[PDB]
Amino acid sequence: MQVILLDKVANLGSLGDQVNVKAGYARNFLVPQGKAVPATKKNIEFFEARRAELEAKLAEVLAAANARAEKINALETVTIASKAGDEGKLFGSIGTRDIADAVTAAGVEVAKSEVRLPNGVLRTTGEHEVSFQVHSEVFAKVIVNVVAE
Amino acid sequence: SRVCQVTGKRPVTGNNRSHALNATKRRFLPNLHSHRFWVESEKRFVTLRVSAKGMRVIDKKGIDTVLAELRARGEKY
RNA sequence: UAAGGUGAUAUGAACCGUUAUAACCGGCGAUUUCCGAAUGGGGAAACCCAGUGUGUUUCGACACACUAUCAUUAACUGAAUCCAUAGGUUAAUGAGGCGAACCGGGGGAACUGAAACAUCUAAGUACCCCGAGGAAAAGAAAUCAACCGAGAUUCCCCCAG
RNA sequence: AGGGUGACAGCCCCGUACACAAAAAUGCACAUGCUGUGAGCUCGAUGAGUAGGGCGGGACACGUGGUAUCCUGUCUGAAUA
RNA sequence: UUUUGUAUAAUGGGUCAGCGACUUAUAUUCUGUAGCAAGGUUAACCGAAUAGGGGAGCCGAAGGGAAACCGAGUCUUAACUGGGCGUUAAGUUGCAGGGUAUAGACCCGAAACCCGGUGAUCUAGCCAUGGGCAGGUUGAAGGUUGGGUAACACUAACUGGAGGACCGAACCGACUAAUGUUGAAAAAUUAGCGGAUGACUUGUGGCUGGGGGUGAAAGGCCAAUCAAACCGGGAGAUAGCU
RNA sequence: GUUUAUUAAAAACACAGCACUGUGCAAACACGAAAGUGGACGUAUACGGUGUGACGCCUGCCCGGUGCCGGAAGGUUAAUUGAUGGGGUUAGCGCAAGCGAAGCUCUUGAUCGAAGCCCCGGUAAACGGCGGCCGGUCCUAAGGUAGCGA
RNA sequence: UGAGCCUUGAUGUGUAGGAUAGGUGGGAGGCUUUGAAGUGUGGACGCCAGUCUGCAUGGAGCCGACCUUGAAAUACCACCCUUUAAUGUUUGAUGUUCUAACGUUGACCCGUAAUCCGGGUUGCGGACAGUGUCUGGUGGGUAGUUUGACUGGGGCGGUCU
RNA sequence: GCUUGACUGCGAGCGUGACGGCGCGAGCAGGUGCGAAAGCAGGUCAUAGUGAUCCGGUGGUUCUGAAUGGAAGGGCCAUC
Repeated sequence: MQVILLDKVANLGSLGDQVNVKAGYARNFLVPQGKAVPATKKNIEFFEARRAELEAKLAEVLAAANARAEKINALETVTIASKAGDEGKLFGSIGTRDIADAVTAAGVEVAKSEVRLPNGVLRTTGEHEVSFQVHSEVFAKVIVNVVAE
Repeated sequence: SRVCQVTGKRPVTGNNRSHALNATKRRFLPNLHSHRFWVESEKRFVTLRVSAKGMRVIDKKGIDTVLAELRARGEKY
């Protein structure tokens, strides 16, 4: 499936390129998010005019964390914080993601999400990561300098 | 019923033919899958029971054109 | 149109009429209980039980009208959920059912024949199902022909067992 | 023509040939209205998950054979005067 | 009628009356007859319609060869003195008839196969909700007065009232015999017989449907029908048989 | 207790008990083109299937065959894929028998390719089997033990 | 962990020799301060002669017609043939991770005074499971059938040209 | 001893079969072997040693070749 990239993707291209992406990836990830759009001739003929707004305004305001899946883990952000927690094992606490941050205030601004709500878990025997999470148990349990720092 | 809402593919009757050319009636069913398509014109997920060929048709045409055809045909989605 | 009539069994009674509302015939109207697609809800068909709105009343109760489902359009309304959407209420329009054959489509046997029998036949027949019309279907060549030409579909006769 | 009349009726009766008839409703033709559908010439354009293909079936008189053409359940998939 | 053979003790018929079985359509071959004759004849269709038009076609006057092809000849063969098949026989179109072919094909007659519906008012199982079981026996557990151990074991009386317990009516069944067998009755009567508080029985309603159900299992039962119900259809199935 | 309503009531069926086996729950299994439903509003002390059939003594030996179960070096093996070869067509060259690029095309079928089968082990309250010979020995998977017996 | 491939880095011992000559053009000097030549040395290769490579310091020079040689310079440039290193890169494979397809007969919210269904939030699984087409095996669970004749009845035996 | 007549096309005329077929055959054309020659030779003293049709494989044959030229396929001949 040929698609033109509206934003930067990891290993496909950057800011406009007819990339041959697998149909499942395009259908389920790139187009449902604001990453790409298929090139059915007319679409690129509109893209060649849209590039003035896209490559400058949208590019400046948001060019990373297109789906907050891999950019959060790669481009470390929101490391500085003040809330500690209980003993070093985050569980159900959103904490702080916006306030007390400097890098995430200029142009491109990646973001994070919440964690598993309290129904079986508590402040011992495990931990959570301050980042986007779909899995909450098998997900990576790397320290984020927020659980105890 | 096993009907693709994009293409209208139904089950179709034919023959299982043995090596002795024994013909026993059978059905060819389509490759139906219930899929949630992200429609941008309404910022929504629309569920449709679509074959793989119908999914290729959606990928080519655009979900807007396919849904326009569906609502011109009826087909409450 | 009429000198005779009130259907027949089917007599009788009481009447109607005889120059034109007796009767009879044709056109157009009105009435058209209840069940039945039955449609206010239910039900063991022709029954049981209601709601809302007007209008009467002797204060006992009465009469009429509306009140189904679904589809389409609109209007208001509107969750999880901010905008929205699903959804809810209302209003107009339409459908539902029955019917012999013919018609198009979705499914689809077996007996039987083959001197058994399985490919084949029977036969896309019987039968079931959906849908339309007075007809239906098809229809104006991405068709044939043969270096000459024909010129949409449909039907009959040959070609030809 | 036919049918009745106490047996078999052209002239007994009802009819038949033929010539006539509608207050009212309605069909058919012309003429003839209202609304609404839009002729002609010139430029163009001129039907893609489609034709075609692998696999499995089916319809073609044709049972896959050396088997053209047609439909498509599955997987693919052009040119475009 | 059927047979080698029938008075046959082999089949069929109680009698009368009425009905009851070689047909129709289209092809094709032969025979008779009629018309025309190297020609014969139209089909559909038109048509004021059994006329007339319509020769599209069909058969015939030429055969041989697988065929191209040749032609009163041709094929076979390198080629025939040969050999095969033809040249020396009028055909065609109706009408009548005899055969044959497709159709039900002289008539009646299966067991059975398939399709679509009707049936759990009988019965088999289950489900819900009600009901029934005279009377009389035996006398478990347990419990109190005793006999007994340092305390459990334990042995009698009284109490108690268990059990797919016992005898036996209602009720449910059906082991034996007789009767009856064109019955009183398409399964019963009489005399005896099993169970009879349970795995019981019974009323009302409901559910399971035919290659299916249900079955404490007999191929049992599913409306007097069951190794595949009944009704209607394919259907005049097929019948080398009577 | 049940059973062939209507020629068989029994030694037949069922049964409490026992054994094997499957089933981790959206259970196995069953009725169902499916949705769903029972199992079961149960959870291995449960549920299904199969066999035997209170209770007492017991229940011997054989895994060679069929079945099931487990594991595997290797062999063969489908769809799919399509290496190489062969043939038709024609551009051309041919004083010509003939040769013959590219494209399209018919045919062949190198390579990849799972289970299964071949092979190894277990299992008999799985289907089943359970000797001769001469007064030690052949064969087998093992050679009928206990008990009973016209 | 394998292969094709734009392109470029490495591969070219009849021997003549200053010793490691695929080849045709173009040409008489290429590189060296985004560093030459000299040394240790990195794993590659090797015919037992070095080619080409990373880095350390390095700081003004190695490399022709050379005379020979069937061939005259890796002096520059370009297509290209034997061989051989790598990646952007295309699919093959094993593995691990992930989430966004897809599952949930987990929890909570809403439609909604509803163990259905749907939407939503969240968790758990996760490209597995499962479904469509195609395919090998198994498959009396089910179905359709076949299983001869002669014959001193039939069967068993015999026979059949 | 020499040889390939275990030949090719035909075949008057017969015999035996319901038929499908089977069998014997002088003689003609071509070419050949043996014999000086006349002549003999179309397998073996004779009679058993066999399997129709359909489908298909191989060699030959420009007979046909679905617009035309090929080719595929089909026919004819030999044969499995």
